[PDB]
Amino acid sequence: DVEFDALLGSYCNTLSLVRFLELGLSVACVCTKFPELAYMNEGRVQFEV
Amino acid sequence: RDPPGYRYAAAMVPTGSILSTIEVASHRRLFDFFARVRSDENSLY
Amino acid sequence: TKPLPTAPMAWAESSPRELAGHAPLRRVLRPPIARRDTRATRDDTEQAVDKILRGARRAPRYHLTRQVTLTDLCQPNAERAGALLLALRHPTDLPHLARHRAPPGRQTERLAEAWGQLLEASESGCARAGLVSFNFLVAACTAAYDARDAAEAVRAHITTNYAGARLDRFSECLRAMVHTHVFPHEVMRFFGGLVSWVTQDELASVTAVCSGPQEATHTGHPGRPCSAVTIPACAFVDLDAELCLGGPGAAFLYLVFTYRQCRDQELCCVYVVKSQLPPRGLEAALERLFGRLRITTCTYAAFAELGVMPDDSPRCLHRTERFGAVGVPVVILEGVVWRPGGWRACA
Amino acid sequence: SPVALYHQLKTGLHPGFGFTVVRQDRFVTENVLFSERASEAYFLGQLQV
Amino acid sequence: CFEADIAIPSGISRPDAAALQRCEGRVVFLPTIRRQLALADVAHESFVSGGVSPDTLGLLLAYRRRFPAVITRVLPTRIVACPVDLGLTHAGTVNLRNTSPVDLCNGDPVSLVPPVFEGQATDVRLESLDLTLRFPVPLPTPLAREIVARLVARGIRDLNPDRTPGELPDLNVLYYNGARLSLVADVQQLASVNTELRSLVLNMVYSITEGTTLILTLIPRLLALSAQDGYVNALLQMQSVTREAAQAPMLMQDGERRLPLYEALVAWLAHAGQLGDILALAPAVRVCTFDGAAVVQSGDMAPVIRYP
Amino acid sequence: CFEADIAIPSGISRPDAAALQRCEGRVVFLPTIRRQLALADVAHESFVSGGVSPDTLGLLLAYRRRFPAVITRVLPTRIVACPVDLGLTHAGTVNLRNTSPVDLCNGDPVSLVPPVFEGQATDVRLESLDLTLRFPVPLPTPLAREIVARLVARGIRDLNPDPDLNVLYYNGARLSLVADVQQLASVNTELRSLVLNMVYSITEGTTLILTLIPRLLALGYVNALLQMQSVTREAAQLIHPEAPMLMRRLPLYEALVAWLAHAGQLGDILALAPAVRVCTFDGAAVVQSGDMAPVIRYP
Amino acid sequence: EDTEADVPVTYGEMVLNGANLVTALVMGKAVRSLDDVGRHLLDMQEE
Amino acid sequence: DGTGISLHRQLRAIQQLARNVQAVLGAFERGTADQMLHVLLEKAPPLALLLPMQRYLDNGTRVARATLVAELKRSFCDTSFFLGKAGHRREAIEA
Repeated sequence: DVEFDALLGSYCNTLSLVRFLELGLSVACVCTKFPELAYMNEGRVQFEV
Repeated sequence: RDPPGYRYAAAMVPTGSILSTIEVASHRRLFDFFARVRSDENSLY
Repeated sequence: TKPLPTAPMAWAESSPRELAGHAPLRRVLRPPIARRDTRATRDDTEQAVDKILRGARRAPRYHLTRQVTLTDLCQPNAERAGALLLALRHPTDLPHLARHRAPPGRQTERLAEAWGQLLEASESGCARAGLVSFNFLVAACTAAYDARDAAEAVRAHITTNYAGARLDRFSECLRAMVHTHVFPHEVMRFFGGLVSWVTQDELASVTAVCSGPQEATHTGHPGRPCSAVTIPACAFVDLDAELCLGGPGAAFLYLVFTYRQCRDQELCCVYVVKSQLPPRGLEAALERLFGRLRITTCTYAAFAELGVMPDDSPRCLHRTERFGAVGVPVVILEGVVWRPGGWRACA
Repeated sequence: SPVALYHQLKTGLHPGFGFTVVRQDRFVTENVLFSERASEAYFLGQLQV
Repeated sequence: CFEADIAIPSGISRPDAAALQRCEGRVVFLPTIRRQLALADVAHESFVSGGVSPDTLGLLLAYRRRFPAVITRVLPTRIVACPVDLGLTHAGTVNLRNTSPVDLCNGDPVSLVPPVFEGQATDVRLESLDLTLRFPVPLPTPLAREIVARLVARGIRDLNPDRTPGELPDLNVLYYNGARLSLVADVQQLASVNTELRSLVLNMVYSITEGTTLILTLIPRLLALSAQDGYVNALLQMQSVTREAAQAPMLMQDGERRLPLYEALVAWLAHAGQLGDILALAPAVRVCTFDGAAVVQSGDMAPVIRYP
Repeated sequence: CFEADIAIPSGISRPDAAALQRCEGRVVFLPTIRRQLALADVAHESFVSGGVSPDTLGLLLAYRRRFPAVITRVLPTRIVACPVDLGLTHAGTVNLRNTSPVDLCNGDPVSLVPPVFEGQATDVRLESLDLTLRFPVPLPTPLAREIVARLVARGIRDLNPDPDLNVLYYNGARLSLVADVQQLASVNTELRSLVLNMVYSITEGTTLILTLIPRLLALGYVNALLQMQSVTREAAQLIHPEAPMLMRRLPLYEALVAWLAHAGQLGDILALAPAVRVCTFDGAAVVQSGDMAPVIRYP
Repeated sequence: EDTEADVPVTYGEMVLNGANLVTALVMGKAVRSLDDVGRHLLDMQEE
Repeated sequence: DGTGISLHRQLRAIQQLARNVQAVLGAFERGTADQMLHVLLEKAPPLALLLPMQRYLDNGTRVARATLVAELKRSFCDTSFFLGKAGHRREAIEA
């Protein structure tokens, strides 16, 4: 006699990577990469209407 | 907290435009510093 | 000069994750977020600056405490490379407290006279007197506690190196302290191992190990041109070695004060116990082995844990070291790690 | 007396006054957000580990 | 980290080796501080005193003696557990596997307990080599001290032995948050209950001093507060002997400068204050979670840091 | 060291930012060891439990439940505090600030609740962001325990009153307990709840043993050994308390359970286990009040 | 529904790389795009 | 070790690490969007309250506020959950 045991397959998947610029939210914001925030305590914007 | 004043003269070269037209007094509180200047004030010079 | 079995020595004769750490992290740029689509003197100066180089290229098994005291009590020179120094705190209470915590029928004036008398025997200004040595206690209580002349051999050591007056004055203080419910503990906590003294005149600056292993200190044959290193109990009179019956485990080192409360007239016993029991088991074995419970209050002993000797075997007993002319049963303890511990005696 | 009112209320008498009941009650809703085109400035700092 | 290796003897059936794989994070009591040790020194067969297995008050006295070690990793021929009583010096926080119906919270000191619940799973029989492993139940010291009190009193009241009828109070059942917890009531052994009673009686005596009588004066004053404050009302448990104890200076002041109040507190605080510790094993660890998870579910791994 | 960085809130007044700058070297209790924590989580307004600001007992509970971290560097828009409980023992020397008595070269400072001394003194309020910080006082363990017990006793006398505990002689000069005025009325009102748990746990302890000993040893070695060493001590105290007091195995045993727990809960609150030690070097060896002192993680 | 694909952009970026550092350190503060601002400022009072 | 196994385990090592990094670098991609919502929601009035507000903000006052609030109080009761309430009819939705 013989009785064996088998792996009939292996299945992985793939993470999706989402950019945030391919979205519709990135219109809601003006993004900019500011290298040292850790150095600036207070930032301000001004409005004259 | 004595808000740090508005820096006129940095606004002498604005970086953009405001597309709303509203009386901003209603929304007053959402700003750190705010003035209401009628015509001209001595403190802008 | 190279082996046959190579893999065992590359590790013996001598990281890459931190290298790989900066590699993904630091090498990567603008992450994250993504967008779609002068022979000798000169040599010496250069080396000191460089030493600041390597030591500033990098950066925990050692701690040094340093303090300045007088040589009245204590005394680093008489002592050696391995020694127990015990701190002494606040001479100001010349029994001021004696007023309180002293039960009635007690002439709480004993300490103020005993102690102030000690000062006359041996002012405040440039320095203060802290740092009692282990030695100086063994002699002060030598005639008090149980073994004499193995104990008195230590007393001969101190009179000839460190004064019999101070020993006698300090013994009168220990009697007066154990008398009035101000104990030698709640005074005299452990200080360290005595690395290097640096004394001047009546002054001493004592470096000593807050905690960590002893043998890894100044090392050498001896520390400076003195002799070797060891934590030698100094008494074949001290070094009560428990574990009469034992199995391999890390031996442990405690500090015990035994007292006499009119059984012997305020006896002071000071010694070290070496056995493998975790402090919650030492109180039990201290209840046994002791008949000193004489009420004749009930607070016979007070103990704190000095540390570990993470090897059972170095317990050498030597009545063989000279601290001057005098010779003392000296027990050598090979390897010790200092855990300061805390003082527990409730009963 | 508060002992008396146990006897009334359990045995079903009206103790001459009445209550108003208040309950804090929660739900699970579903929302629509709307946002104008440049509605925020979002400075981005450097990343640390 | 002075880890103590523990050698798995011979071969324990592939089913037995799979049982040890899931014992990481559990606790072991080793009867020494060693570097080389045998697997059988840890087993419950070693807890056996002369001829007899200790009861569940006997184990507490056995866990009193020896050293708790939390298993860190298990290798094919050794078990690595670092002896918390000593080698707790790690920069970050060895993992403790919560085995209990209970839940740790954050900051809870963790003292261990022999397995003691009505529904429990602490057998772990290993058939290849005769030995077993009972793993202690970690538990907050508030709860572990309530349990020991239950086991002590149950061994004691039974010992009177209560004269009064055969229906006694529960004492076998707790509550932690919700969740009724039913202790195991099984055997009580003379010697195990004696020492627990001996040290209980002994310490509650030393907590009584001359100044204590000055405090006993205040019982009528307490019950005055029983009733006019909502706290102090709660303080006095319904089954309060003190309440039944009221249902005085005596001059005798020895020169008036001792301060017996202060001295009475110190005396009581030492002996009576520290009873959880002497009756049971005191906490040596406390839950701490770096990730900011503020509890530990039952069965999870609790990041644990040195003594409270 | 494992620094944890507390985030200062939005714009604060310039006098408040200078209040924080002076808070470097002060002990903070941080609820969780998360690397990023808010300031409101640390502030004393986060000690509220039962809807009230905690008393000295409610504090001492919290001090035993959260993690003290000394403040190392205060930065605008961040506070960097390094928890005392984390890392190896005897390492991470971080500087403290001494408050009151000297803190000699050792002795394991305990951080005890502020009210024990000038009450509001050390409240350090920040009005701009509307929060407050009460920093515990770093006292040595022998003195911290002497004090906390010293005040409870005063409280007991005060509970019903018709030798001064207050004067304290520490080191060079007599220390002062009482700030007179109504501070005592403020001190005594916060120890009010700690005094009771102390009074209760005593009165409930004695009466529970005084009932148990005569209701035990009358039902072996128990009897003989008990009365043996208890001669004129337990039994004498039994006749004397039963003289000025009143006298049930079933309520006995169930009350012996509830007391035994409540007792050890007070021993935990109390005894102020040391957070740190002082081990100096190339240092003064005595840290004068208000001076930064070296300190290390385990006693 | 008016269309599926659209055309979005990429990230905006600001640094302290010029004379905008000399102000960051000495006076200890910065203004976004000094070079423009300052130039568009200076250039007005000579004309 | 000279082994085929130790290499292969090190392969698993390099490999699992690369999976973790790909994930956490994508978190700040996911999280920048999730955080963008919260800061929009935090500043966004409920519409039921915003419509009545707007028509009093441009006009030109204590009674005008009383007349305001009494009216927000009604419009919130009505028009919240509008798609659930009025969702069966077009022009109401489309408006």
